[PDB]
Amino acid sequence: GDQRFGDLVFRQLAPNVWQHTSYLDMPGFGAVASNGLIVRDGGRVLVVDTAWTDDQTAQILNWIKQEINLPVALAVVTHAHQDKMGGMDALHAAGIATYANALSNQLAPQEGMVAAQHSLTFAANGWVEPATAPNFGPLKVFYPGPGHTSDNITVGIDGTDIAFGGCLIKDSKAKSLGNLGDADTEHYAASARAFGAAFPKASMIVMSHSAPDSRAAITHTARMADKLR
Ligand SMILES: [O-]
Ligand SMILES: [Zn+2]
Ligand SMILES: [Zn+2]
Repeated sequence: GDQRFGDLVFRQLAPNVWQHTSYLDMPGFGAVASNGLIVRDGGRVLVVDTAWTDDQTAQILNWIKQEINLPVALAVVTHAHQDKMGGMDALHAAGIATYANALSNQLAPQEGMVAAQHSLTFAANGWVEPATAPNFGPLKVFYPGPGHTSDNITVGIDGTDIAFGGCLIKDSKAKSLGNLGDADTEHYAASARAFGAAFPKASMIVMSHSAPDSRAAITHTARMADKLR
């Protein structure tokens, strides 16, 4: 069951995997939820995405201290929007090593974000170049192509049935793709399908702006994105 912890919500998804949820009251758009992940890998914790703010991200770290009580070895953030990178300073203040797509780090300042410390680069086929993601343990990072943004990346969790689509994927009941302000409308559908093809065994799809769903999230997202072309 959901655990309310201050203004955030935490939900266990699998034995070593939790979803974090934070909210930003965006005037004209309501209070928008954003989800990321927390993964225990043996004696350390790995984080996918910040919360919207530094204060909220510090609260994620407080929850981790309370409920897991192991060091956070690293965080990876999945593009240069506030829901994913807004809390970078809190991660740095805590001494956590941070990683993002090279392109996300390049875009960060202009998007009003602080860059991660380290840049991921990607092979032509989309898989992260392993030397740029040292000590990622079960996190398998994949660049599916431009979609929600040019820089969006995705993360599978080895040893689980879970893959994280970030803001690229919406659930199977969604009426729209959400914020397309920085989207690549021509390539979105193919990128959504490439995410699915990269993690073919994942039966639980986690995403930023919907609750976890089946792979119907991927097919429905791609089918909606077909209409953008
Ligand atoms: O976003
Ligand atoms: Zn975004
Ligand atoms: Zn988002």
